[PDB]
Amino acid sequence: ADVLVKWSEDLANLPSIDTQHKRLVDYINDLYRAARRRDMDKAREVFDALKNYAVEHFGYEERLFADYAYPEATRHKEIHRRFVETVLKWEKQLAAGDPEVVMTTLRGLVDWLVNHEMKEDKKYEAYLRERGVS
Repeated sequence: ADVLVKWSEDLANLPSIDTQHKRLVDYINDLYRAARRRDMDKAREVFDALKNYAVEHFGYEERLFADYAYPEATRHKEIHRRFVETVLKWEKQLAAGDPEVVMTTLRGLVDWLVNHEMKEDKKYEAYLRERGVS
C-alpha cells in the first residue's frame, strides 16, 4: 500500500547497473509518496534528484556502450535523450501548474521503468557481461 514500483528479477542486470536502477526505483517511490502526501515541496525536491540521477545513470550506460562498441548504442542513447527532453518538460509542468501533473509524470515514470529500465536495458546485459563488464 506504500510503494508504487518494486524491484524484480526481470529488472536485475549487471551489478553496477542494479545499483543505479535501484536508486531510480527509490526516487520514483519517493515522488509517489510526495504526491500522495501531498506535498509539492518534496515532489519538486525529489524530481530534481531524480532528474539529475537519471541523467548520470544514462551517462554511465552510454559510457559502457561507447567503450565496448555496443551495436545498439546509437538507438539506446537517442531514447535516453528523448526521455531527458520529456523529463525537462515535466519539470516545467510540475512547477507548479496543477498538482495532477505529478500524477501524469508518475504514469510516465512507471512506463519508463517497465519498458526501458527493464525491457530495453536488459538487451545490453549479455553482450557486456561477455566482455567482462559487471
